[PDB]
Amino acid sequence: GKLSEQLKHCNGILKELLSKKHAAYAWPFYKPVDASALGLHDYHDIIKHPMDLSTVKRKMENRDYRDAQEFAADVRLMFSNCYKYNPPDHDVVAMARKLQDVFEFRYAKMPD
Amino acid sequence: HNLLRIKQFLQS
Repeated sequence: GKLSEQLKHCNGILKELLSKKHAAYAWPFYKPVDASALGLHDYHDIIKHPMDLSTVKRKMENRDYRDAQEFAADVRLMFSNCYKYNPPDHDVVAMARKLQDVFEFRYAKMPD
Repeated sequence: HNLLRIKQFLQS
C-alpha cells in the first residue's frame, strides 16, 4: 500500500520538523553538514550513521520503511550522530535537544 | 567527544 498508517504519520512528523516553523533551529538536520567546507575533515570518522531529515524522507519516499518505529529509528539516529560529534557546549546539540523535544511529543501523540 | 573537531556552526 501507499504508506501504512504509521508511515503516513511519519510523513507528517518529518514534514513538521522540515517546516519553516522549526527551520530556525531545524536547519542543522535538513541536510548533511558541509564537513569539508566546515573544516571538518574528520566528520566521516566520528559519524558512522550520517543521516538527515531529507534522507529520512528520501528513504521513506522509496517506502523502505516498514513502520514508524523504523522512522523513529532513523530520525533519532540523526539526532544521535549530532551528539556524537558536537560536545554539550555547542549550538547543534542545543538545537538537537529542542528539536528532539518536538519530535518526541510528535511520536508520543502518534498511536501505534 | 572530549573535543576532536567542532562543527563550524559558531553564529550561523
